[PDB]
Amino acid sequence: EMQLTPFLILLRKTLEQLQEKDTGNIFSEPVPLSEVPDYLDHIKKPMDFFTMKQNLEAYRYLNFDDFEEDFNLIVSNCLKYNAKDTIFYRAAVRLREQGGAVLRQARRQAEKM
Ligand SMILES: CCc1nnc2cc(C)c3ccc(OC)cc3n12
Repeated sequence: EMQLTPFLILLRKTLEQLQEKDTGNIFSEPVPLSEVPDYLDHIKKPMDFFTMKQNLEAYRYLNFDDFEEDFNLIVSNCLKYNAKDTIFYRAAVRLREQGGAVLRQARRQAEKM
């Protein structure tokens, strides 16, 4: 029950804030299927920040949950595919942790709309 333009402005800002937490840029683009030939074997829906940006601008995120769901996919896919003693796994835990406050604050603002 809100206006489209301010909401998308809020999602854009939120997405940039989330991306800022990924300092190694390991989640910026789709996992390279050419480099990881077995990836799709147990990852049913790959996700990444570039794809999220495309979805946002394609008006595919019209509520906060659908945005947050794809962010959570970035994290959960990474935890699933990689062993716990890897940099990738711990980077996903860190993103989940730091992304948490970013999402909570952004949703607060959305609920004012
Ligand atoms: C989030 C990126 C990712 N998640 N799991 C893996 C596993 C692998 C193997 C992987 C390899 C290269 C790479 O460049 C971004 C990302 C990779 N990766």
